[PDB]
Amino acid sequence: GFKQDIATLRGDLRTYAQDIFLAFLNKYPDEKRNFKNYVGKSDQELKSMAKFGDHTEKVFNLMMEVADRATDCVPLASDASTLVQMKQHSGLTTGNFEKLFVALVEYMRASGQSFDSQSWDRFGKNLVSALSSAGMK
Ligand code: HEM
Ligand SMILES: Cc1ccc(O)c(C)c1
Repeated sequence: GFKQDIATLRGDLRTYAQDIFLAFLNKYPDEKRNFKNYVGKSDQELKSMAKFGDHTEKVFNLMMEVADRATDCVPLASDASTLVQMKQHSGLTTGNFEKLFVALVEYMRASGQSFDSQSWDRFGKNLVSALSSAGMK
């Protein structure tokens, strides 16, 4: 289920983080309006860029902690308020998060592994709700 998937992802986190973020950017190319230094790069070139690997790993490190602190795929209000208040998220709306979790769920469905994709769909929907409640536009 969801808890085992956190452990699976954590066991190879930099590859999963990079591959899921690339699935997001490739499905939603307009989302590079928030990632201007990733324009004009293939996936293998992005994986060679220090902040791409570093920042994406740090994003997924925190995402896995928010998932681990959740109950039944519902994140803590304190985690939602952290993600709204972060200065690096000043430009963002809940639709940015919705698209990330659509891509993450599609990535899990396409894998041969027994990911609990429905739980990740719920977690994304519940994180978007918590972000909206905590004041993200
Ligand atoms: C649960 C989901 C998310 C988590 C846990 C998260 C967490 C983080 C963390 C930890 C950082 C700091 C990275 C660093 O400085 O090394 C960061 C920066 C950032 N996040 Fe988020 N984030 C999430 C979702 C999103 C989404 C959906 C977007 C936009 C589509 C986004 C856009 C950014 C941007 C633009 C930065 C700063 C630019 C950069 O670090 O390259 N984040 N995020
Ligand atoms: C959602 C997301 C994924 C990776 C990454 O580097 C940043 C900054 C955000």
